Amino acid sequence: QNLKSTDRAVQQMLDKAKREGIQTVWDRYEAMKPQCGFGETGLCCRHCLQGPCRINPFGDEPKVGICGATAEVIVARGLDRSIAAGAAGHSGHAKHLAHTLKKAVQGKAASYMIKDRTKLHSIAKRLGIPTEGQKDEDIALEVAKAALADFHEKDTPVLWVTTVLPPSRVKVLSAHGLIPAGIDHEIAEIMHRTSMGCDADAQNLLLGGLRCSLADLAGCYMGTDLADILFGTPAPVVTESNLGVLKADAVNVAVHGHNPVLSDIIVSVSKEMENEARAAGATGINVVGICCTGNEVLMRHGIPACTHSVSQEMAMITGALDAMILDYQCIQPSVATIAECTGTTVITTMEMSKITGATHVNFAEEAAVENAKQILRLAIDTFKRRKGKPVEIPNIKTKVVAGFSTEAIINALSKLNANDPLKPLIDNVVNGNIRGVCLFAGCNNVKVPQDQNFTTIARKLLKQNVLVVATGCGAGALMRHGFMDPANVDELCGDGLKAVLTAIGEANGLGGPLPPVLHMGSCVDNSRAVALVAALANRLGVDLDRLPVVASAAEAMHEKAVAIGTWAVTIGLPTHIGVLPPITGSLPVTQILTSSVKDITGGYFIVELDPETAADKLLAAINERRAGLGLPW
Amino acid sequence: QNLKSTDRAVQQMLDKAKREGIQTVWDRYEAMKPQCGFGETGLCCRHCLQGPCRINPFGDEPKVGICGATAEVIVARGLDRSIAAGAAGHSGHAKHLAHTLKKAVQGKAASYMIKDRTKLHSIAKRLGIPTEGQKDEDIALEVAKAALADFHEKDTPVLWVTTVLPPSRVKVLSAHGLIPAGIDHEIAEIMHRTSMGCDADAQNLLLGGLRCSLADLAGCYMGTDLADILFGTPAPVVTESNLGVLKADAVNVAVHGHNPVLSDIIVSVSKEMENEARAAGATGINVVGICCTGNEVLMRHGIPACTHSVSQEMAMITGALDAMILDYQCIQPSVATIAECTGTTVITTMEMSKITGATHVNFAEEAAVENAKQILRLAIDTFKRRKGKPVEIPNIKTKVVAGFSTEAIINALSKLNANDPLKPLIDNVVNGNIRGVCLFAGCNNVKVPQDQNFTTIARKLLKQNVLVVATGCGAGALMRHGFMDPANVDELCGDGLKAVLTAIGEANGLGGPLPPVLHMGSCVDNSRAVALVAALANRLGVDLDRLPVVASAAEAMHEKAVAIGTWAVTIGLPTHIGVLPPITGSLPVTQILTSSVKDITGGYFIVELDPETAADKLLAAINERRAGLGLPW
Ligand code: SF4
Ligand code: SF4
Ligand code: FES
Ligand code: FES
Repeated sequence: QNLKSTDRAVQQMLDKAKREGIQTVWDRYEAMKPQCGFGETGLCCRHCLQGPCRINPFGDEPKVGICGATAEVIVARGLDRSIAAGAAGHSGHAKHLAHTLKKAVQGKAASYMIKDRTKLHSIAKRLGIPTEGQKDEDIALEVAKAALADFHEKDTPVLWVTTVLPPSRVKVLSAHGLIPAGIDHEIAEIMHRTSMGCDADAQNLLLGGLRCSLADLAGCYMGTDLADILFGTPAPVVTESNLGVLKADAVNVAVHGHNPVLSDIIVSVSKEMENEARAAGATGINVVGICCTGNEVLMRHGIPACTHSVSQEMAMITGALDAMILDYQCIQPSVATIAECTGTTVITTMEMSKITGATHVNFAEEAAVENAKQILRLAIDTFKRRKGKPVEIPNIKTKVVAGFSTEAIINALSKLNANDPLKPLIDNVVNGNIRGVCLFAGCNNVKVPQDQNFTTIARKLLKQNVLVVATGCGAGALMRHGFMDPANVDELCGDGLKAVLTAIGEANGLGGPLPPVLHMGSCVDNSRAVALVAALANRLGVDLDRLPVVASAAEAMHEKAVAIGTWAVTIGLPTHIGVLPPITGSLPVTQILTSSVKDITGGYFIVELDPETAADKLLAAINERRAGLGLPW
Repeated sequence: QNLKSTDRAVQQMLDKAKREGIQTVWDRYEAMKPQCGFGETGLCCRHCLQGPCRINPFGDEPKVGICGATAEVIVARGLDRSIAAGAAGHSGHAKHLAHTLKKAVQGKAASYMIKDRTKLHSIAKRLGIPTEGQKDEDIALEVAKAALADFHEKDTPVLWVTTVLPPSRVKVLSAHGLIPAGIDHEIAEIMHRTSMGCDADAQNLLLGGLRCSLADLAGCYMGTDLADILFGTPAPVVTESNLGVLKADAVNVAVHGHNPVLSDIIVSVSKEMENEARAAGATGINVVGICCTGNEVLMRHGIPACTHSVSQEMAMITGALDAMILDYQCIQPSVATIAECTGTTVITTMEMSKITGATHVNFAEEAAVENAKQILRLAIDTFKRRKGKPVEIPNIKTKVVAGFSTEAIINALSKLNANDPLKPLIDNVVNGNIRGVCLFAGCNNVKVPQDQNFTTIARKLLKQNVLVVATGCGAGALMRHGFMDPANVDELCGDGLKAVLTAIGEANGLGGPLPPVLHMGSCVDNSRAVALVAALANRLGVDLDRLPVVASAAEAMHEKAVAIGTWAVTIGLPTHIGVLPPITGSLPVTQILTSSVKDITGGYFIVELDPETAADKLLAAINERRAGLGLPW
C-alpha cells in the first residue's frame, strides 16, 4: 500500500478497504489506466459542437483543430479556463464571507460578529476607508461593500490586488496590462476569449490567464482577511493530526470543504452540545478536520486534523466517522457512496454543492446555530446506531504546532527585535543561517504516492537551511509526517536553520525551537505568505522577483492549485509544480510558462516530477536569487 | 462538393480551394475523423490534474471518474460550462455596448450618439428609470448604469430577465430559484460549482445551468436594446446575399465577428472614403457582412451579406476580399493562414481577441473614426496590390428582404389593426391560416452539409402554414437559398400562410407579400423573438409554454448556441437541436433535458439529426400546443 500512500494510517485503512471490497480513489485511478494522451498533453478541445478535436503530439494528422485552432491556442485556452475555474472557487468562498460579514453587522446573523477589531481597522486603512470616530459596525459595512465591489468593474481596479502588493510590483503588472478590473469580470472574460472563434494567439491568451490568476489572488487574500475579522487571526497553537485523532467512544464529526462560516460554528456549537452527546452514551463530540476547512479550525481553535485530500475516504473506512459535514470544493463525491458501507452520515449544506445520496441540511448564516444543532443531532443519532460495532482507528498520530499567521510570525520575530521584526530574519538570510524561503502549497494527487514529493523535497531543503512554510494539504502532508513537531528539529534541520528556529522559540518562552515547518493555514491563506513576502520586499526596497523565495505545488490537483501556481509566477516567484500539467503538447506554451515569462513578471514555472531533482532545481532558484543580491550561497 | 455545402457559390469556391491546395474547414474535419467517442458523448472530464478521466458509454471499466464523479455528474458539469461560456460571450458583447453608450453621453466618444431616442425612453420606462423632465443624456447614463449593474449582485435580480418576461413566467422561474442574481455572478458560480469536489447531483447542476442560460438571455436582450439605442432599431430593408455581392472593381471589405460598435462605424466611414478609394483605382469601398456583425449592418443599413459561419473562408478564396475586419467570436482562426495565400488583409481590433499572423489595429470608441480610417487605408493598399490579378467571384446571389425587428413586425401588423396589432396575427393562428411560429437560430456545423437542415425543415414547416422567423446564421442559410425573397412565396408557402403574408404586405404598400421567412437579426436579436413571444403571451393572458411557438438550432456549433437553446427551453419553448450535443453518454441527463424539464419550465429539448424527422417533431410540438389551447390542428 506504500505505493499508494506514504502515510502508515492510510496504508492500514487501504488494507481494510481491500478486504471489505470498498472501492477507493486509488482503485478508480487503476481502472482509468491508461489515461488519454491527448488530454494528458493538453491537445484536446471541446469548445464547440464541431468537436471533439485533438492534435497528435507527434506524427501525422490531425495537426490542427477543425476551426484552425493550433496546438498552442488549444493548450493556452484550456489552461486559461482552469485558471478561471480556480478563481471562481476562491472568489465564491470570499463572496460568501463578505455577505456573512455584511449580514452580521446589519443585525441579520447574530451567530457572527467582529472578533478581530484590530484586523478590521488595519484592512480598512489599507483600503482607504476612514476609521476615526466611526462605529466598528459601520467600518465593517464599508469593508464588506469594498469586498463585493472588487467582483465587478468600477472606477478603481481590484483593490485586493493593488493594495496588497508593493507599488513597484503593481507598476510592473500594470505596464503589461495584468491588473484585474473585477474578479468575476476577469472570469467571464476568460470564458469569452477562450470560446470558439475568439482569442487565438498564445501570448495574448496567456497574458489574460496571468491577469485572471491575480483575480484568484484577490479572492484568496479577501477570504483570509474576512475570515480573520469574523473568526480571529490565528496565533500559535498545539494539536495533533492523522486518523488516530478519532475516538471510538466519542461522536466523531469531520468538517470538510473550505469555508469557516460553517466550520467555525460547528466547533462552537459542538461544545454546547456535550451533554446531549453524553446522554447518547458518547464522551462528547469530537470535531476533526479534513482539507482546508479543517485547516481553518486547526489554525484558530487547535481542532485536530484527521486527514487531507486524496486520502479523505480513509477516515470513513475506520467505521468511527459518525458525520462528514460538507460545504464545497475538494470533496470526492465517492464519499456519498462509501457512506452506505461505513454508516457515516454525509451532510451537504450549500445550495450550489449537493451530492446524490447525501443528506442535505440547508445552512443559513441567519440561522447558523439552529442549523448546526440539527446537523449535529444527525451525528449523534449515527453514533447511537454503531453501539457495539467494532471500529478500526489506526493508533497513529503526530504532534502539530501551527497557527503561524503572518501577524504571529512578525510577533514571534519581534521578541528578537521589537521595532524591526523582519530584520532578524533578513540578518540570518544575509549571514547564511537561512538560505531562503520555500512555500509548500496545494493538494495531493493520486498519480503520486501520497506525500512523497512534499516530504522528499522538504527534507532536502531543510538540511540546506531553507525556512519552509506550508499551507493547505501541503501543510497537511508535512504535519502528518512530523514536520510540525519541534521535537524533530534536530533530525530534520541544518545547523543554521536550527539555530534560528531555536533563537526565536526560546525568545518566545518555549525552552525550545519553533517547529521545522511553519503552518500558515488554508489554501486562501497562501495570501498570508504573500503578505510576508511583500513585507520583506518593502523592508528591503526591492521587488519580489529579487527575493530568495520560491513555491512548490508538489502534488497539485485542483484547478485552484493551477490558479495559485500561476499568481505565484505572476507576483515574481520561481514556482515548482510536481505533477504533469496539460501543457506539454505545446512547446511554445511550455517555453512561455517556464522561461519567457521571466522577462514579464520575473517568476516562472519549474515543472519537475522527480522530487529529488525538483529539490535541486528549487535550491538552484533560491541560490540564483541570493547571487543576484550579492550574497554568498 | 454538395456533400460539404448545399450553397452553389460555396461549392464553386471549394473547387478553387481544392485545385489551389488551400486547406479548408471541411478538410480539417476529414483529417479529424474518427472523432473521440468519449468527447462526442460527454463522457470525458479534465477538471483536475488527476485527469483526464473518461467513462465507457457501454461495457466494462472505467465506469466512474477518479474522484467518484458519475457519468451524469460529468455530462452535466461539461454542459454547464458550455452554457457559462456562451453567456460570457453575449455578456462581453453587451458590456462593450454599455461602456460605449456611457462614453458617448459623457462626451468621451463623439462618433457615437443616441440615435433611437424612442427606444431609449421605452427601455428606461421598462426599467423603472424616470424620464419626465430629464435630459436624454442623463436618461441614457442611467440606462447604461443599470446595464452594468446587472452583471453583479445587488438589491434587485437581473432586470434584463425580470422586466422582459411576463410576471407569470418570472413567477414560475422564481419558484424554482432560476432567476439570475447577476450575469457575471452566475458565470463564476457555474465555474465554481463544476470544479472538482463541488456540485455532484445532476438535477442540481442542471438547475444551475438553466439559471445561467437566463444570464445569457439577459446579455442578448441587453445587447439588442443598447445596439438599437446607439445605431437605430431596424426597419424593413432590401439587399442581397452570397458571394456574388463581392465586386472585382471595388475595395471589398468584410466585417466579421459580432459587435456593431465596430461594424457600424466601418460602414459610415467607408462612405466618406469613396474618393480616396477611387484615387486608388477602385469604384469605391464595397462593405459586405459575415456572421452576426454582418447581420447587424444588413438589418440597419442594407449592407449585403457575403457568407456565414462554416463557409466564411470561401469569401477569401475568391481572391477579391481585400480586408477582413474582425472583433470577436465565431472567426475561424484559419483565416490568418489562408490570408497568406489569398492576399486578404485580416485585421483584429479587440485586445482580448487576437490571431497570430493577423494585423492588429487597436480600435477605441474614443477614436473610432480615425481608427476606422487607418483600417480602411490598409484595405485600399491591398486592393492596389491585386491590380491585374484574376479573381473568381461566383455570379451567384439572392434578393433579401430583412429588417423585421419586433417593432417593425408590430408596425406592419398595425396596418391591418391599428390599435390591436397582435390581433390579426392571433386571429390567423385561431382560424388555422397560421399553424404556429418557428424560430430558426444558430450556426452551421461542419458535420452537417451546410444549410441542409435549415432549408429541409423550413420547407416542410412553410408548406404547413408555419410563420417562420430567423436570426444569426440560420437567417444567413435561409437568405442565401431564397427564403427572404417575396418572389418565392408562391413556391414555398402553404395557402394560409401565403394569404397572411400577402394581406400584410399589401396593407404596407408593397403590391405583394412579405417574404417567406422574417429576418429578426443577429444572434443577440434572438431577444427580439422573445419580445414578440412575450407580447403575444401577455395579449392572450397565458404563459409562453401554452403558445404554439417552437425553436430550431438546426445546425448548432458555438457554446453561444447551447446557451440560447437552453434559455429557449427555460422560457417555455420546445427547442430542436439538429446536431449531437455531448449528453448522450448519460441517459438520466438526456431524460431531464428532453422530458422532465417540461414539469419545471414547460419547455424541452428535441434532439433530432434527421431534418425531415425533426420537421415532423416540430410540427407535432406546435400542434400539441394548438390542442392545448382548444384549437383545431
Ligand atoms: S473550438 Fe475549434 S478546436 Fe475546439 S472543438 Fe470547436 S472546431 Fe474543434
Ligand atoms: S474532477 Fe474527477 S472526474 Fe474530473 S478529472 Fe478530476 S478526478 Fe477525474
Ligand atoms: S481525446 Fe481524450 S481528453 Fe479529448
Ligand atoms: S478522451 Fe477524448 S475528449 Fe477526452
